[PDB]
Amino acid sequence: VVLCRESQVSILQSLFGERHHFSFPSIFIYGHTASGKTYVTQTLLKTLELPHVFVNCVECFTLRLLLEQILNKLNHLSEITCETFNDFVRLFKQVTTAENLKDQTVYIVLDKAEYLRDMEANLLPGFLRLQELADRNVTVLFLSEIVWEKFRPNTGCFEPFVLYFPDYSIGNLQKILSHDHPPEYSADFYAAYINILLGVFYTVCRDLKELRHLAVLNFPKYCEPVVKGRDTRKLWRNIEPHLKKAMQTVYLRELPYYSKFILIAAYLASYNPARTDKRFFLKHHFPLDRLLAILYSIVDSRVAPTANIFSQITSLVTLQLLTLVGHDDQLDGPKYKCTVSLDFIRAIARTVNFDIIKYLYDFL
Amino acid sequence: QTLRNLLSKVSPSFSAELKQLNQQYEKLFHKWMLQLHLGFNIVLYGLGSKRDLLERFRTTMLQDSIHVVINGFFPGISVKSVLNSITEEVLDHMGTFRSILDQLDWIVNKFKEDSSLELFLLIHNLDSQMLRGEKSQQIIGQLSSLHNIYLIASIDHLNAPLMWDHAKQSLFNWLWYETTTYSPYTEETSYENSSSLTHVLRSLTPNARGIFRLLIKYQLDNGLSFQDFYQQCREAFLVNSDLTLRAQLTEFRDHKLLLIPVDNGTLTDFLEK
Amino acid sequence: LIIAMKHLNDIYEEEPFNFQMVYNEFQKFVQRKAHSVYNFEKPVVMKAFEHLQQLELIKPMERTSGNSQREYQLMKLLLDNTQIMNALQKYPNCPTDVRQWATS
Amino acid sequence: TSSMSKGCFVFKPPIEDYFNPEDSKLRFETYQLIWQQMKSENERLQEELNKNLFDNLIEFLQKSHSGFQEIPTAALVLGVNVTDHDLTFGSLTEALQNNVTPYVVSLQAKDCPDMKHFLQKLISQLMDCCHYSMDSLSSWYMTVTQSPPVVVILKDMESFATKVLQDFIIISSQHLHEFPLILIFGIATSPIIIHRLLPHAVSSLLCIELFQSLSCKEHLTTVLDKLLLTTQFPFKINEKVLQVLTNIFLYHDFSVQNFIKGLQLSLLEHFYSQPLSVLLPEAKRRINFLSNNQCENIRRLPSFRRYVEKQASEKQVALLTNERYLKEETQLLLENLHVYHMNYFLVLRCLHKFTSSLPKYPLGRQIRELYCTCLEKNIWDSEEYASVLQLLRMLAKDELMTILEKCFKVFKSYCENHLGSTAKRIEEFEVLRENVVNFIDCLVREYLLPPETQPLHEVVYFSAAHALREHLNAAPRIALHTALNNPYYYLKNEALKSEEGCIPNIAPDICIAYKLHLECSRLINLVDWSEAFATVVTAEMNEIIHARFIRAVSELELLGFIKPTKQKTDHVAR
Ligand SMILES: Nc1ncnc2c1ncn2[C@@H]1O[C@H](COP(=O)(O)OP(=O)(O)OP(O)(O)=S)[C@@H](O)[C@H]1O
Ligand SMILES: [Mg+2]
Repeated sequence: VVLCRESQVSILQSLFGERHHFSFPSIFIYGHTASGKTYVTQTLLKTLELPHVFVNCVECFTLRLLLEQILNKLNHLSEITCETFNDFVRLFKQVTTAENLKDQTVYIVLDKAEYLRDMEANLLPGFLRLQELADRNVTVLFLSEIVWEKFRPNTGCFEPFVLYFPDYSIGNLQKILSHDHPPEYSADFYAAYINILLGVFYTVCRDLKELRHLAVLNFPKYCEPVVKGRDTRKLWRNIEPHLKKAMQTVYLRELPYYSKFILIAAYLASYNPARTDKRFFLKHHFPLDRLLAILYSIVDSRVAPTANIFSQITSLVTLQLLTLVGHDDQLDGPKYKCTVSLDFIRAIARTVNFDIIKYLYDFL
Repeated sequence: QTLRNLLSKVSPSFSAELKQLNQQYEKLFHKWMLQLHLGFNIVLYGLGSKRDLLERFRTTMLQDSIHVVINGFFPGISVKSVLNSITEEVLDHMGTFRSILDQLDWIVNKFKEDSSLELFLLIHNLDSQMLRGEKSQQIIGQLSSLHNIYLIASIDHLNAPLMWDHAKQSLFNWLWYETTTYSPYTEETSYENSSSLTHVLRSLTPNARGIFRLLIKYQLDNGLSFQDFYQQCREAFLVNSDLTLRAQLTEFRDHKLLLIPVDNGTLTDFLEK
Repeated sequence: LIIAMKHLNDIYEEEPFNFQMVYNEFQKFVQRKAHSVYNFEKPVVMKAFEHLQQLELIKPMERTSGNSQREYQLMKLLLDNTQIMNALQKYPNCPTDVRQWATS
Repeated sequence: TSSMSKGCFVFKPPIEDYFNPEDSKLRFETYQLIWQQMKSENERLQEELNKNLFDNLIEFLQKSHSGFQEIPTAALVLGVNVTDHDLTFGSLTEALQNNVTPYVVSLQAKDCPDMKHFLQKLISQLMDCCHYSMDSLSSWYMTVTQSPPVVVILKDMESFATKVLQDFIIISSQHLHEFPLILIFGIATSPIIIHRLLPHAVSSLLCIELFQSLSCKEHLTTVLDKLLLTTQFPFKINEKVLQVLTNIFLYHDFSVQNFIKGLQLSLLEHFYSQPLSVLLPEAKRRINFLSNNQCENIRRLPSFRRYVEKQASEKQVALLTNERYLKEETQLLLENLHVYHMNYFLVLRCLHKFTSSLPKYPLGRQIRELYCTCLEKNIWDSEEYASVLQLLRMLAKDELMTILEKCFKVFKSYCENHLGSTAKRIEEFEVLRENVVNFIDCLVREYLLPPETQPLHEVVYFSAAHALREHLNAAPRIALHTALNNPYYYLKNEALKSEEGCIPNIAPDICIAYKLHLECSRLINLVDWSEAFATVVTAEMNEIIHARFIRAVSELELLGFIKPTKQKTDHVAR
């Protein structure tokens, strides 16, 4: 069922008219992430009982897969293998002549169409004007998150009818969340739950799926106090800290000794300009050699250049903590970059008993 | 650099100590064979050309078993060539392979199925420019992970330890030996590529020789613009039409001869010669 | 975030930007106000920026990956000031503080 | 034939004999047997130490699949111990295919750079677990089912490109009804990295849950306790090797396989070096079959000669002349050494049990630190021993009796041969605390003695630590610099003994060339360098000198000290 979705359904039903009637060649529907584009159109197609083929662009990452899946599903509605778009057109013309497919409109629903512009140059224009080429009462629908402005080819093509799905509001979200109430408690209880949850999280999280997931996760802790023995104040006081702890994470859901010194030296080399290096290390007044010199200066003990330190360097490179810049074949002048957050390096320096802030030129 | 061919007449110095050094090195062969045969791979590092010691070890101890020698210092060697050689002789297979990884899979499966096959590897100068690829060393380590393959390698480059990672270190299972032989790197520097002008200009027409001489003279004086060069060539009567001058310029270009990419000192020496 | 981006585009005339500057000036805005309820950490703002980039209102320059993270990446805005003002006028429940910050 | 243009050359034509002999054969057999036992025990411990997580994984998978009868996903933190993973992963699949599902497919990141290859490898391994696209996989699952789930293991996601990950997740989300799917993640770094790889639009489709694995330090302590501080193995190690292995482990890799390899190399070298290492009942019977040359070798031992010096002149003559008496006396000494090992291990374990509850841990927390500090010198001769005793003298009675209960558990477990009266007194119990402390101190003085103080220890100990250092931790740069600077150490030619840093003209061409290069600027002019080299070698001829200079320059360029530059003609950087 659909809630707070009555204008778009009525518009689509008026557009379709009767089965023997014709319609637009191309309709482009765009909206936000949680607008329910997939739900509404699929429920409408199931209700009207129309011959429709549902296709995911991501699943059909190759042209042959797309055409073969379309043809196979259409045949099942009524093995076939095709390779070129012209062959697909010819086979579609051959297959559409069924009695069940004689005086009825054929619908090809495509979702996640954002990748279609990266598949082939002429595939999208061909799909746009399918009804002219086939001349067989065919309609093609588009679902996407990007506006039509960026789907326009350079040469220009047959403009589809553009449609927008309205964004949700507080009342609509509350109604949708309160529809699927658990049967073991009163509807007003779940309504109050949804109300407090929205009052806490609506500022950031407007995603229906995410908010519903959060409600499902946190309901068991909501229902504990009454089990333990309609007390709004009692429930709110018992439940507030848990809600704050949950809001701490909305969207989120021990190195070796010398490795720490290597990491801190790499951070210093990356974020400190070379001109000041001696100013921080020379007792009197990035390339690999600079790193080695800085490491030798920092460590109070004399470290021998054993191969194990080079193995540590390569292991750190593999662990995606240090990024290699130069060519892989050039292993005599290699370049490196450090990608560690500053809080992490401060924590590791604290565990090492080292004060990195005293050496950071930018902070000084 | 042709003089190099005549430079081999210099006698060595202090050869007695080198003789005792080689005699001392010769005694480790049995221990090296024992360590290989138990599943360890050995790297030789040290100053001096160690090719002679490896050849002595081969001709002394490896004349009774299957063994493959790859002298990686040759700049034309690639890992695919080694794989093709192994497939064509060790397994006597001629069928081509769709990819390197498929060839590795076939070799691994064949050696795992046939436990009666033992192979020895003798690699010279593992630090070669063509063997420094990460996939190259990964392939070699995957090959050496088998218990039916024995690996002796040599290091002559300073930054060698950066080649091996922790996983690669585990796969290779290295043991090290210091063997400094002080031998000159004659053969290993021979194949490496670190006169032509005179030979080219000998059989060219004298007008082209004079034009090239004038171009060299102007270049040594201080690139020429086309108009000034054409006017000067007119003044010497070596050119009758700009089409002919452009034809001579294209002839010079075809031999990779406006700036001349030739050193000034070489031009000065060539002018008087 | 969009208002902060507009302020950056106004102060630095037609120059790119990254995540750190936007985060720093958003922190400045929330710290100048005494005790407003906008205490958010880095990861949530990072996710919001990722979503904004996903909607293709912001596009990278000279695309590359690995060498440069999502942070420290040169971003540009694909909107006009009058468009932002007109859209903000029709916003249902825009708070007073953010409106005045936008005007400032 | 080994010098042609083609670089590919190929040629076609008992284990114990390479070790040479009867003593060699026995040594090799003992080596193989001991290595077998050691690695078997290592595998036993490896399997044993993961049940508390394997059961959790099994129950989580059962709970997740119960709903099928949102993609379930388990996050497993495994640390930086890159060498361990594979072994653990082995046992991992040996659980799943044994308990819940016979479909386990582990995948690498190296072999899947593109999604096409990813799906190809996945379906290829699914084929023998019993164009390519998801419909084919669904059809295969339907055929094989006509309901076990499918298990996929991602080992190193750090090397995985993101795009294939998001594509696979978004594709698999829409076909969960068609066939179940569960992901297992292997993360070496902190779990936070998962937030930096998947955009939230993809992350929202996964129900991730977090597990954590065993720490490496506890693994090392358990291995050390089970394999060295026990009485089941006759081999023992001196302090130097223990310190060097501990340094390598704690400073380099936190890996246990490197330690095992070092131990195996130590055992191999020990059996290669000492002929007398042929030597509980096995040695008892082998003593009877001793040879005269081995008798003389025993007579030559330093500990043996000190012990002979200890005894009287008549006993000295009897030992130096008779053979059977020597055999019997060595047998008795070996039994005494065995008893010393037994009571040393028991006393050290009890002492660590006492020390474990001491605040601030004056002598360490784990077995290894106390063991090595006892091996270094006598503990009782150090003031730190007095500090430890006076800190022990401040314990509260309840914690004291808890410590005594733990010690009593140790006694009842494996203190079986000596001093049950100790446990009896512990049952009986400031004056009493002082008596207990003094008795413990007396035990420490009596039983904690270095093994080097006893004769015939060299049979079961190894001491060539520097060779182990040079064979495991190579220093190519140090060795190369030593060869370049002072070749006297390699040649013993008095002509090279002048100073340190001065210029021995008599030295070979490469050495003098390198030394001249060292003192010059950061950019080396080739003509000036050649002139200097000619001047040095001076103290037909010109061409020969130029030849030597060119050869030395080419050699140094090959070794990597030389990188040419085109900014200035004939110049090189370091
Ligand atoms: N108007 C609505 N009425 C009732 N349920 C809705 C409505 N909109 C969304 N839902 C529910 O929310 C769920 C998730 O919404 P989706 O259908 O995934 O949104 P979407 O617009 O299709 O975005 P995409 O394309 O899947 S990323 C649906 O499966 C429905 O159960
Ligand atoms: Mg959808």
